[PDB]
Amino acid sequence: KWDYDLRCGEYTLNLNEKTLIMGILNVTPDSFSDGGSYNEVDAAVRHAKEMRDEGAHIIDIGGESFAKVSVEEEIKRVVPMIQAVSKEVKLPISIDTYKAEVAKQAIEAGAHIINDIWGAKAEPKIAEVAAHYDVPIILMHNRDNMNYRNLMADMIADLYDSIKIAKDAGVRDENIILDPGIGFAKTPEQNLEAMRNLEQLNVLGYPVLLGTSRKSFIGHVLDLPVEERLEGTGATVCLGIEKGCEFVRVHDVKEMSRMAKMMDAMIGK
Amino acid sequence: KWDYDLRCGEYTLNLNEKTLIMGILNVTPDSFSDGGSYNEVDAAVRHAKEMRDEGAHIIDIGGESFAKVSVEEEIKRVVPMIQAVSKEVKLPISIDTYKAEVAKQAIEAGAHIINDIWGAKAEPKIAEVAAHYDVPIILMHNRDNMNYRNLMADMIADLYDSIKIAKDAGVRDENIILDPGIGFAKTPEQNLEAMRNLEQLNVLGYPVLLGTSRKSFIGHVLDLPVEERLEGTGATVCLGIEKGCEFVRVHDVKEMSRMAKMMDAMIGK
Ligand SMILES: CNc1nc(N)[nH]c(=O)c1[N+](=O)[O-]
Ligand SMILES: CNc1nc(N)[nH]c(=O)c1[N+](=O)[O-]
Repeated sequence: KWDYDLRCGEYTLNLNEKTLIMGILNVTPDSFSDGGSYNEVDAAVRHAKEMRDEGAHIIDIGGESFAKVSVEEEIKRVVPMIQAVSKEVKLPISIDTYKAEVAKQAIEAGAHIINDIWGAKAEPKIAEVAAHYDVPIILMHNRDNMNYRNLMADMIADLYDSIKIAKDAGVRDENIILDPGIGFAKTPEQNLEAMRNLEQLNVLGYPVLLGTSRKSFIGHVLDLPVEERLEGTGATVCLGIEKGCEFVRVHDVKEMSRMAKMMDAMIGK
Repeated sequence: KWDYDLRCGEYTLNLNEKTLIMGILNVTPDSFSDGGSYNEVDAAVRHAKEMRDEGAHIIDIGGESFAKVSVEEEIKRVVPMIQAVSKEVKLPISIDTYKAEVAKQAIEAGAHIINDIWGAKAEPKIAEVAAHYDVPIILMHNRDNMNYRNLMADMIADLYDSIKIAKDAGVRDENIILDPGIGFAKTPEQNLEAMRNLEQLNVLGYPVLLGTSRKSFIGHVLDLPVEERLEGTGATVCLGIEKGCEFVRVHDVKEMSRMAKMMDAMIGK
C-alpha cells in the first residue's frame, strides 16, 4: 500500500508491516514547579518505559491538557520530558502542540513528529517548522464550530485545507499524516458517523492516525465512565484498522497492541 | 436486513436491533455423579445468571467437552441443567449437540435452539427433530479433513449441503442459522482467511453466528495462553460484526457485550 517508510531521523517506521501504536504519555505536572522536576519527569519516563515494554511504537508528549500555562511555561514543561524520554526510551516521540514555537523547541529537544490538533490552522507557521526540520506532521481535523452541511464531505475539504497549508510551506507528501479528529467539533452522533465512514479519508492518499481512546462518545454509547471504556475503545480501534488506518493513538497500550496485532493478522496486513 | 424475528417459543429474538450474545455455559461435572447433582447444577445456574446480568441473550449448554460419556450419560448430564436454567434464568437456551436423541430430550427439557457442530451431517435425523419441534438450528461448518481446493468456496458448498439436509427434513428457512466453524477442520492460516472473508457467507441468505472465543488461532497469532485471549477474541468479535454476523458465541460476556454494543452503534445496527 505504501511505497515509502516514515523517516523519523534515527528511527524509521514501516507503514505496511503492522498497525502502529502511539502511546499517550501521562504528563502530570508537579504543583510547585514549572520545571523538569524529578517527580514529574521520573513519572513520565517510567510511563514511557512501560508503554514501550507493552508494544508502543511512538510516544506522544504534550505540555497542556493542571495549572494554566503560557507558551514559555508550556515549553519549560515539555522540553525536559522530551529530553529524558528521548535519552532513556528508544522510540520516536511526537510533540502534541498546535503552536509553532513549542514545536520548534520540542524538535530541538529531541522530538521526531509534530502532532497538531488544529491541523496547522491555529498557527500556520507550524508547517514552516515542520518543513524546515523535515519531520512528519499529523494534521488533525478540527473546527471552532459544528456547522456541517455534510459531515464527511466537509471533513475531507477541511483536511485538504490543512494539506494545502503544509504543502505551501514546503512539507513533503511523505511527511503528512491525517487524522479525522474523533471527539473534536463533532456531536456524539457525528463521531459515530465518522467512524462508520472513515475509509473515505483514504482517497486523499496519506496515512491516517485514529484517536478514539476513552473518549466521551464511547461513554455516550455504553453509559460508562472513563475508566470503564477499554472494550469500547477496543471496538473503535478494530473498526479503524479494518477501515485502513496506519496508526492508533491510545492510553491502554498492552490491550490495544494485542487487539491491533490480531486485527492485522486477520486483514492480512 | 431481516424481515422476520427468530421465534424461540416463549422468547423472540430480533435480528435487526443488536448483535446477539450467546454465552457459553460452564458445565463442569461432579466426579461421583452421573446426575443433576447439586454442586454441578447449582454452579451452572449461577453461571447462567451471571451471563444474563452481563448482557447475554442466549445460553449455550452442552453435555460433552470431564469423564467419558455414552449418549444416555450425556442426556442425564444435560437435561437437569436445561431444566434448572430454564426455570431460573429467563433466556432462550441452545443445546450444543450433534446427536438427534440428545436434541430431542433437550428440547423436551426446555431447550429452544439446536446448536450443531456437525451441521446435521453427523446425524441427519437431528434436522427431523428440528423440523418437528419447529426450533431454530445452527448449522456449523465442519469436516473430518482439511483438504480444501478453495477454502471459502468449499465452506459455502459444505454449508449448502447442510442447508439441503435441513430443508429436505422440513426445516423452514426462518429456523436456519449458519456458522463458519472457526477452529474446526481449519489450519490457523485458514481460520484467519475465513475471518478475512466472512462476509461471503451472507450470500446464502441466512443469519450467521460466529464462534471464536479463546480459540487456538488467537493463541497462534498473539503467542498467548487461553486465559490471556480477551483482546484477541475481541478483535475477532468486532471483525465478525463488521462483516455482518447476527450472533457471537462467547465465554466473556461482560467484555464482549460491551464491544458488540459499541460496534453496533458505529455500523448503524
Ligand atoms: C493530541 N491529541 C490528539 N491527537 C490526535 N492526533 N488525535 C486525537 O484524537 C487526539 N486526541 O484525542 O486528544
Ligand atoms: C458448540 N460449539 C460451537 N458452536 C458453534 N455454533 N460455533 C462454535 O465456534 C463452537 N465452538 O467453537 O465450540
